[PDB]
Amino acid sequence: MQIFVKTLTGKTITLEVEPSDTIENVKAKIQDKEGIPPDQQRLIFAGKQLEDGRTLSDYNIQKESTLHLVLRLRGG
Amino acid sequence: ASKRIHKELNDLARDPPAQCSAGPVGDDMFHWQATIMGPNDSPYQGGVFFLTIHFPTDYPFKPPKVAFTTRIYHPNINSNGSISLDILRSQWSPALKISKVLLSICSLLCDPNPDDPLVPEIARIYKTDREKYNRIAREWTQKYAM
Amino acid sequence: EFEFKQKYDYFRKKLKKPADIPNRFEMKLHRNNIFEESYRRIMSVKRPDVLKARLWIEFESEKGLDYGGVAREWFFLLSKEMFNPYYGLFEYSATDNYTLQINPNSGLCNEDHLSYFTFIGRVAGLAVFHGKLLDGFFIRPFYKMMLGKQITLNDMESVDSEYYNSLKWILENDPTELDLMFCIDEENFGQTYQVDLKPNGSEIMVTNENKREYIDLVIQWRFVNRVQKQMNAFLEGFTELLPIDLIKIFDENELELLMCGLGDVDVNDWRQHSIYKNGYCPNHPVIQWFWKAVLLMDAEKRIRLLQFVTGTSRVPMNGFAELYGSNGPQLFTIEQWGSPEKLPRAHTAFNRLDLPPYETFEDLREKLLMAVENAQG
Repeated sequence: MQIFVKTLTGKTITLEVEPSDTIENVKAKIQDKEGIPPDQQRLIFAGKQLEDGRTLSDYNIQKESTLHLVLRLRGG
Repeated sequence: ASKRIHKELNDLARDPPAQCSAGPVGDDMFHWQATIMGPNDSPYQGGVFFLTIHFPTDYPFKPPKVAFTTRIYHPNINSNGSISLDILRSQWSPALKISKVLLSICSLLCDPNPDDPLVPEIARIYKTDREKYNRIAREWTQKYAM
Repeated sequence: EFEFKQKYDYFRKKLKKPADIPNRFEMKLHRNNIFEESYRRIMSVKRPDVLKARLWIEFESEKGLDYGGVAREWFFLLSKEMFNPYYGLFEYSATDNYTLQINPNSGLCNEDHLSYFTFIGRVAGLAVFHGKLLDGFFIRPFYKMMLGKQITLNDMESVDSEYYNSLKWILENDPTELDLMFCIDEENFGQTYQVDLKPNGSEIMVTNENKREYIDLVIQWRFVNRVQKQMNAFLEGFTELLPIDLIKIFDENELELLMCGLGDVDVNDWRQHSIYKNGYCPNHPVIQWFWKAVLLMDAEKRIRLLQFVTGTSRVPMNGFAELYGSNGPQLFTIEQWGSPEKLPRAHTAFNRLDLPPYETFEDLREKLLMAVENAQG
């Protein structure tokens, strides 16, 4: 199963994952291809924030589905 | 804004948000002052904290400016009493009500947010040296809250 | 970017220079009273065609033999005057946005504001015509108004994010619980009076059957109703140098770049007015790298960097010393926070940047250039 993670700049993150991976692990993988830590990540999919407590099956994130890399930087 | 504020005001004396009480002081209806009692069994126990709810003429399309008056040692509230709380800025909705913004603040009090800090020094001391933090916060409450 | 180039030159040439006009335009005035002097001069010309002449300016004060470089300066100097918030023809949209917009209450500041606007237009166009830039930037609606475009709820997002989102909510939900009424609130002399968006609006409620017509009256009011005369007087003059249609080929963004330029942030005035808290200071290793990182960016990365941190991509007319927080004067700040692994954070309300103690300049640069690019969400 292969997917694309698009950054707000353009550059895209193609990756390898099992349909049962907890979103939280898609971040652990993105944390080694970009160095961007997990707590500062937000993967939006078709206008929906894909939680960490779910998987790639819970949102039907199939082969080739593009999520997004919107950096949660602004502080609070 | 007028009827909005007024009505939102009567609603306070309808279901007084537990642990706090905000209300307009003076006759100005755009300048209120609220109190928040340090949540229990939290280092801010015992003390009381004053705040300033200033409604801009753009309320409710623009969030109200809420700030701490009483000094407090917390990771998301600085020495000006500025509060880094998302509903006050980014996640504000014209539907949100003060009674909700107050409790939301009481929450931030007992269960701080060390990962989206406003005062780094404290955040760290709260993450690494937690017991230190409680010591201090407890001391500050004894100085400015009582 | 690569395209804008085509459209620009194609645009430049489509413009034509009359024949029966001097080789240059005779302009000589004092720097310390440049506004009403340029005003009395341009606005007195009979044939508005002669201004298409070559720009020849001299100051009876700083007499230096350039007379061709003065052109660049005159524009830069007339702008700080025409677009000065405290003059009254234009004002800042927010206390922290620094983008100009027609002051609806301008007529009450200059008892003949219209003539002045016509002038600022007369000049504005004159700059586009001679490939020069004006200093300052206007809220999108200004540009749309030139382009003969409609102003919509959409256009408010750039001006006041939060106000846009709240209106949009009204648009997508039932607003009977908000207890709204057809009339916004105002201030002056600390006085707080109510104003109707339409007849007796003060009484009338915002239901789920009129909230459409409501949001309209609001946008209508915020950017149109009260400044149509001026914005019009402005175009009258702008079109005495250029065919207003010759310009419709560009879009709001291009039109802005066309006459107000890109506006690169002056890096030196900036470093010079920044404050460092929690460990950092002027010479600290990390702070020194930050600035070298800044130094290497191009015009875009900087403005991007500024926006990411202050919330606006613009800079106050009087420099970086006049920056504003959502609470008043607030100098660009840089605080130290986090492990070398984390990306830099920003608080747009206090124009503060939480920069982690990187170990290597390149390490810092890769993380900053990252937060900047892949940011604003």
